Amino acid sequence: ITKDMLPGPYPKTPEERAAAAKKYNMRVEDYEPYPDDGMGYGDYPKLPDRSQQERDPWYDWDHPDLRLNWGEPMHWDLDMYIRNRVDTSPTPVNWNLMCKHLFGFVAFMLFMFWVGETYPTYQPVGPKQYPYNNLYLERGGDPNKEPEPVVHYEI
Amino acid sequence: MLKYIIPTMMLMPLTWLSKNSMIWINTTLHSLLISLTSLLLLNQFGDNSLNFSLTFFSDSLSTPLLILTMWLLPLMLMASQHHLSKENLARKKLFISMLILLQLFLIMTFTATELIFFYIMFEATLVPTLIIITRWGNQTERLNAGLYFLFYTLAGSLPLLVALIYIQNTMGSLNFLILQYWVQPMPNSWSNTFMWLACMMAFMVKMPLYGLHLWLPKAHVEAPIAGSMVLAAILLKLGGYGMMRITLLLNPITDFMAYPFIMLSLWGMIMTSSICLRQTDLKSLIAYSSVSHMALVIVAILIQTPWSYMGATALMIAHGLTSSMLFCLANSNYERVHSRTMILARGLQTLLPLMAAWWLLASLTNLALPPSINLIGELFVVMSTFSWSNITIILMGLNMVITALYSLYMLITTQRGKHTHHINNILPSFTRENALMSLHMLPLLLLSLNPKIILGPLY
Amino acid sequence: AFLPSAAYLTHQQKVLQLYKRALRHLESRCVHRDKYRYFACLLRARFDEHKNEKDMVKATQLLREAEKEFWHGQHPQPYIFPESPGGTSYERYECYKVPEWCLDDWHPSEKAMYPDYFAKREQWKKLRRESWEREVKQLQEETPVGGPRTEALPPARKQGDLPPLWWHIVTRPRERP
Amino acid sequence: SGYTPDEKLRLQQLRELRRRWLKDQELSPREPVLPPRRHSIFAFTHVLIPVWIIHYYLKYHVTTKPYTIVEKKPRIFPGDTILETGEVIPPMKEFPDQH
Amino acid sequence: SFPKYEPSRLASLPTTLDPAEYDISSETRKAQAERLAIRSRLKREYQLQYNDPSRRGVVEDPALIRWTCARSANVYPNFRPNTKTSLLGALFGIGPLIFWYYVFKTDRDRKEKLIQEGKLDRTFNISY
Amino acid sequence: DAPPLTLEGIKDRVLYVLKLYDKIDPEKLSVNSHFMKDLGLDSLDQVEIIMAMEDEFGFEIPDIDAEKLMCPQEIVDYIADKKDVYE
Amino acid sequence: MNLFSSLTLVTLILLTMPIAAINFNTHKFTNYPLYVKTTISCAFITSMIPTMMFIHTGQEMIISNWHWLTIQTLKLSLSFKMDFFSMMFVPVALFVTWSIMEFSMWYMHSDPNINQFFKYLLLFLITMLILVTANNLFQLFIGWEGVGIMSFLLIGWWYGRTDANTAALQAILYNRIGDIGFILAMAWFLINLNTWDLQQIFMLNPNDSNLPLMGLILAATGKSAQFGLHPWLPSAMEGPTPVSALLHSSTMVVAGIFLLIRFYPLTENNKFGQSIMLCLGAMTTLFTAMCALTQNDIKKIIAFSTSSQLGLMMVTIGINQPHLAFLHICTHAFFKAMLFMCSGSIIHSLNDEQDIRKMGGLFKAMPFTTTALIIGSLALTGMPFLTGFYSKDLIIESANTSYTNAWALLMTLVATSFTAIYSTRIIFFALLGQPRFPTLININENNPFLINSIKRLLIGSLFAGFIISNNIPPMTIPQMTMPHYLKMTALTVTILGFILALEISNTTHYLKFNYPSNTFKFSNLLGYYPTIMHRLTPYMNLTMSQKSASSLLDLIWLETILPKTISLAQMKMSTTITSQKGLIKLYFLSFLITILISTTLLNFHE
Ligand SMILES: CCCCCCCCCCCCCCCCCC(=O)OC[C@H](COP(=O)([O-])OCC[N+](C)(C)C)OC(=O)CCCCCCCCCCCCCCCCC
Ligand SMILES: CCCCCCCCCCCCCCCCCC(=O)OC[C@H](COP(=O)([O-])OCC[N+](C)(C)C)OC(=O)CCCCCCCCCCCCCCCCC
Ligand SMILES: CCCCCCCCCCCCCCCCCC(=O)OC[C@H](COP(=O)(O)OCCN)OC(=O)CCCCCCCCCCCCCCCCC
Repeated sequence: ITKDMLPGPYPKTPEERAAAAKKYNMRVEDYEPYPDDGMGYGDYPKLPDRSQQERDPWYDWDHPDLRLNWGEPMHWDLDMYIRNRVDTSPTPVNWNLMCKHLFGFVAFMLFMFWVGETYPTYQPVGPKQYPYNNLYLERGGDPNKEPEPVVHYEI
Repeated sequence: MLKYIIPTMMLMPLTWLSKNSMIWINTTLHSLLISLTSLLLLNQFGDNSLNFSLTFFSDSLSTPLLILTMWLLPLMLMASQHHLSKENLARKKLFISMLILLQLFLIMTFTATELIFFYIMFEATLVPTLIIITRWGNQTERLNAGLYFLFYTLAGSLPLLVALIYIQNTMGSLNFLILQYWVQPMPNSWSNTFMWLACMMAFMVKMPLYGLHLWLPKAHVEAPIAGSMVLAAILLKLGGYGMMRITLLLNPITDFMAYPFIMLSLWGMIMTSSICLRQTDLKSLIAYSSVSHMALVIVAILIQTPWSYMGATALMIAHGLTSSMLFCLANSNYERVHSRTMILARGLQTLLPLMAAWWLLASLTNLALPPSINLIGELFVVMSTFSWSNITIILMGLNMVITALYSLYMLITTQRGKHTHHINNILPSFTRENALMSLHMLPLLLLSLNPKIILGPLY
Repeated sequence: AFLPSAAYLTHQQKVLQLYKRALRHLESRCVHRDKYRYFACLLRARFDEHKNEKDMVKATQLLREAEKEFWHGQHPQPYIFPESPGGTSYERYECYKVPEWCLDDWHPSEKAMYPDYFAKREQWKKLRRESWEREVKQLQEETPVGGPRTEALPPARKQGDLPPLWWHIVTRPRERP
Repeated sequence: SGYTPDEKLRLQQLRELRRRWLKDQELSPREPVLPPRRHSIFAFTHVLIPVWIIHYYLKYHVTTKPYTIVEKKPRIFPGDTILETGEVIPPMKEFPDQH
Repeated sequence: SFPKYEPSRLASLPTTLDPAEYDISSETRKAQAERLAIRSRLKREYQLQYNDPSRRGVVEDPALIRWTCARSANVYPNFRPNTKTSLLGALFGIGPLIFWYYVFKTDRDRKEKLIQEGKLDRTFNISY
Repeated sequence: DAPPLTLEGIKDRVLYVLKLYDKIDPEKLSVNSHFMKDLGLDSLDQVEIIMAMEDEFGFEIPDIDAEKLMCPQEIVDYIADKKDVYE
Repeated sequence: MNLFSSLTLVTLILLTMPIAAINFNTHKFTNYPLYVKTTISCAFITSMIPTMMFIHTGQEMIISNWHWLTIQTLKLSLSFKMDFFSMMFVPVALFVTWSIMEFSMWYMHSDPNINQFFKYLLLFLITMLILVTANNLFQLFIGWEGVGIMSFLLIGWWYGRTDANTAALQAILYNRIGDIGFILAMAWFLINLNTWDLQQIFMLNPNDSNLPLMGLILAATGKSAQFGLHPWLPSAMEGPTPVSALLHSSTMVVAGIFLLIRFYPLTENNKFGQSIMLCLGAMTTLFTAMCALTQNDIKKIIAFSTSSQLGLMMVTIGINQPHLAFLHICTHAFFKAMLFMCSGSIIHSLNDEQDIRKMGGLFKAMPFTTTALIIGSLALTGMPFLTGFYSKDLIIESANTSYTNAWALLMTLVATSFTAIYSTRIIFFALLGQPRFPTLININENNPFLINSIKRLLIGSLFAGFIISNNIPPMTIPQMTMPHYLKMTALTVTILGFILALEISNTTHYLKFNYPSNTFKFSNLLGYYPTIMHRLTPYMNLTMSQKSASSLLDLIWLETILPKTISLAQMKMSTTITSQKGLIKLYFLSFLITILISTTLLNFHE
């Protein structure tokens, strides 16, 4: 290794841009560095931000699990775009439509649960009746006091 | 405490008079004998500490740390003898001598009854580690790591010396047994505010606090394996021992001066665990995990409740053992593939199955699988912080989720998947590496049967 | 798209790949054999209606609208073969595919259990190390100046020598180790 | 179209070498060269011995300490008879029959 | 017609719906040939280092070392303090700290005020 | 489970499937008969043939290898290589 | 008393013996899976005796054998609880895992690591029996984490497969959110009630118990895969079929329902927690049945089916019928495990094909698995006087005649119809019709292990509901007075679902083609929940991990404020100090200026 193969600062002239494009093993026209806003990227190339799941699975990659080739420029977030992590493959339905459909379903279910809580179901029966002052002593009331007598009549 | 100091300094003529091929055998044998001897400190009483002399004492907090240090030394001797194979004999003896000297300073640090003697030993521990890192480290930036580590520690610790001398002049003594009975309330003023800052910042740097932790992913990374083991396992706990000893003098000003560091360390562990989620280096990932666990210990010490103190000392011992084992496993991978990148060598379970089992056990203890003492310490700290406030349960639950995430990410990346095609020097595991892993694992699993000997002085 | 030996995909290749994808997805929608046969014949008639078109821009627009039509009417989850990528048993046996260089680290006590196999392994390794210099010399003079243009390798031109870069694609592990 | 003649030749030679390598993976009849190395014992070694050990441990070390095996008191119905006291629990009242 | 597939950040446009795929112009063919040439040259280098019988080690990948050095040891040399960096640092560094400080301070003040009046039920609380 | 395969069984099964095709006269095809030239078939016929052989053997042949399978002998050799037979 | 506790503890010790047997072994074990199977059968008998004792008398005990730790007032001991739930669940789990291990002896026969597979299965069983017999919350948490870790190790059994690793990590993540809930509940119990043992919790009986109940509800949501944290259960089909059939069908996934069952004195006095549980259960059962309606993988269909059944269990917990919920657990284990076993048999006979679009014509080709599949689907749908009739109809009868949420009852009934629909969808597409599988046929089911395991679970799914429901004591008052239409609601709803799906399949058989609708894509793509969540939340978390924490804060700004600025300041001061020109005249002029400043401006001569 050497210090002229490592990444460097943002290229300004087209000469150092061409030198950097040759360094990262990519064409000069396809080489785009990150914008120079001071975030700290340097001249590292801005690859198109796609997960490894979108790669061709039938190609003979040097690293088959990662779908990565030896010497190829490695993406800045490759450890995030692995097949064990965030996927960016196209979906059969547009993303906005899935978002609105799922949100509408959840909101409608919550609203109808609230409505059903407001107006519950029951049966045409009175309260259940228990003997011995609604089971006063069994429910943990102290015996030294005397409760108000709960009297249940026949019907 | 002279019955442990004298064999430790007698290890020095043992390593300086041995043969050219028998230095490792002799040093490992006699250090293991002294480690067996260190169990006599367990004569602890429910009311009084074990006070040996005017200068030395050992209560139930310093005893687990002492036993951990004296057990950790032969592990470092076994670990560090493969990458020093081709070294000059005099340099090998100098390396073993620095390890012996560091163990001597560490066992004199935990037993110091006087606070200024504790300070002197606690800053005498700087020189052997700095020399080890900057001499036997493998990289270019080991010098920068040593500079960062040294200057963070000294800039944090000089006001501690000034404040300790002030306490000596004002109270009349720095003896810890006297100061338990002669202590006075510390009122609310600016003078006492800067007293609290001066007494606390040294141990906040050494632990480390979030925001003062910038020296750790350098010193833990550019060090050799023995240096990384002694930095993760013992040296971070000097700050914990210091805050446990020094909080006695800082009441009742701690109850409002501890708020900013509680917010720094509660939010800091989330940040460091998230950093662990996106680390390309294995050693740096282990170092940031150490930062998160020591942030947990910082919060536990700062809220100053009995459950928090027991959880803090148990978590300190457990994290020392776990971090030492993880650094050893990462070092074995580094010796195999000569690179610290986590994505390079993959799928090693098909090649190294028992090492994969050791990796699984270390990862399981990292994420606090019950009933390990990791989970006991973490659980007790969680209970005490819930007693402190209720939204701490939200923060602790988030931290636990991310901790499990990055531990299993470590395991799945390194051990599982398809192996690397072009790497063909994956030798079978030696008996030495397996013995090192088992000597890290078996005490950690055995301590779950009798966890009462690591629960501090207020068990 | 991504090809080892070619830099692009031809028009006919795109049409054939679209035809195969559309027929597979139609089989997924039409799970019964007779129904799939009927609708496959209808799709084949649709593909054969515009077979003889010489306008390149019109054929390109027909291909583009056919791809749009396929994307509107694809199955949410089509039928994937068990070993095909995305399948249920895809890359299942990768944990058992131990590479052959691990046999060089075996102890001699367990190497004595297979004497004839290790003798054959030794003569295979002797053949490989004898043929390596010849095959790299063949590859050196066949690459044009400026690097290779594609990834295809040449065969062995003369008698006696093996094709260049043959070891790791002959000694690859079996599908069911 | 199909393969080029060079692709065909390379595929043929690689297939021949692959088939020879796969043939060489077979096992000789003498391989592997292995080195020279009570019907109901499961009901005894795996049940009876642990039952003896556990009964010993529970009888003489667990039931000795207080409140180790707390057992729910038995359910008592009218008409029963207590073992320890010998008393007879009185039967319940007459039923006001409806069916 | 059919509803047009709108791409998103987490759902890319398919390669069969891209209008730039069907381009046949000679500049794109030259670009694809150049990319294939670069890929084939790198693959030839890798396979030459890979199939060597006398090699026992690691075929070092300069792209991986480049990636790790860019991820780790270039951020501060290529950092310039400007409005964006300082704004993001103040938002993500002292924002959550202040927010959590005020939340915890308010909660503990409310609890400590309720305790001293004897309004908080602490009947069986003897563990802390 | 999983009975083994041989070149004779592979060739017999592939010739069975190609013999059940209505567009091929069964008394004319052989193991090395071409598709476009010797049998007079279109490219779509080749695609449908390849899909039929995929359905017969239960594994998928990728397109970049499917375009080059032009006679039954190459189909036999491709299946033999992919399934590692005569070991 | 001396036989009860001895037999329970020796059942546990008997289960833990083969782990030590395989750990202390040097040579290759002589038929180790047979040893584990024999051990589990003996343990099933040994645990079957104390349940007979409990059925005879009602004897429930608590054995606090080993004192472990004393943290000030709190005291942790190795305490086991023999009550109604432990005695009614341990033999059911042992029976099911006996059948599962015989099926595993057939299924994983060609695996080179079959011993490790059986060791992992035994470890899961040990951790689950630790869970169900636990007394304090610490032992319960130990069992919780043990079954979670064993689920992680067993889902990713084929560790060279990436999707297994993703599924295992996803299951771990959802279970860790459940762990957040469990930790909150345990912390509240310690702080407010000063105990972790359940007896003191039930004795003190808090009234303001909303917060620990929401903690337990969150934990059961995480473990039992209710709505919000559901998709790990259908994602967990990447493992081997016996792993699914035990863990993700009958034993591991009912741990959340079991945890909410154990705390029924707390939930019986809280209407808020009851309403929350009822709503969550109804949402889970209808959403998962609607997702199951249009799936094509058979194992995914059964995973969605058992998630719907768990939602029904949460519903019957929410209507204050916890003993019916436990009866439904014990009922559902048998036929769900045997349905999974028969699906695994169909998968194995067709060369690892899990798609129902490549099946059919197996009614006469595999008659025993066909018979078992029909019996299991009938028992699942609620055929009268099978095992499912004795729990599911009582759940519906109690749900109808109660003070209930209207909407929750409505979606419960619709989900019952959907269960009927997907059951006959499985039966239609997997058995009836013409063959669709590849040409070469190696169909065989003549192995004694597979036949015997399916036979045992078939006898269980025929008679176990009757035996259990006639043997358990009455712990509540059964509601048996209701109008005619409420009594016939479950049967009519299931019959309507059967008719609807028969018509759906007949319309499928026609020669017509229609473009898919938005309802079909909503049901087939799992309601767009995983495709949105698993792409959105990891993206945000990992981008925040790198762009904010890893780079902006500690690699840029925390490095900027303290060390770098100080270093630059000292460098600049050093360059200003040492830049003297080496002239004596300037030095002496500076001396004169110093003397003048000290004499006049600073007054050092005063
Ligand atoms: C790692 C980097 C961070 C390191 C942070 C270190 C701690 C930060 C605060 C340290 C303050 C200095 C030591 C104070 C010791 C106080 C002892 C005492 O008796 O206090 C009461 C005494 C009170 O005076 P007294 O005790 O003599 O008077 C008697 C008491 N009264 C007042 C009632 C009559 O406090 C002081 O004398 C002044 C204390 C404040 C000092 C302010 C100057 C220093 C500012 C901070 C510098 C931090 C390091 C900077 C460099 C970093 C690296 C480049
Ligand atoms: C392999 C062959 C071995 C030898 C075979 C032949 C002999 C076999 C033994 C025959 C019987 C011997 C006498 C009876 C046994 C000893 C009796 C006795 O007094 O024992 C002392 C005591 C009994 O308890 P104790 O109450 O007396 O004292 C407890 C100790 N202190 C007070 C310090 C806490 O200890 C034991 O019995 C230890 C063995 C326990 C067995 C179960 C261990 C489980 C480990 C789990 C770890 C993690 C738990 C996490 C959860 C905890 C709860 C929340
Ligand atoms: C009763 C109350 C109910 C409440 C419900 C609502 C609240 C909870 C809402 C859901 C939160 C969790 C779900 C979202 C994150 C899921 C991450 C995950 O596991 O994704 C799975 C994905 C792989 O799976 P998939 O992509 O489906 O694979 C198909 C084939 N490739 O795997 C990956 O992509 C790997 C990703 C690894 C890194 C994950 C980073 C994100 C972690 C987020 C943790 C959030 C914790 C919040 C705790 C709050 C506590 C108060």
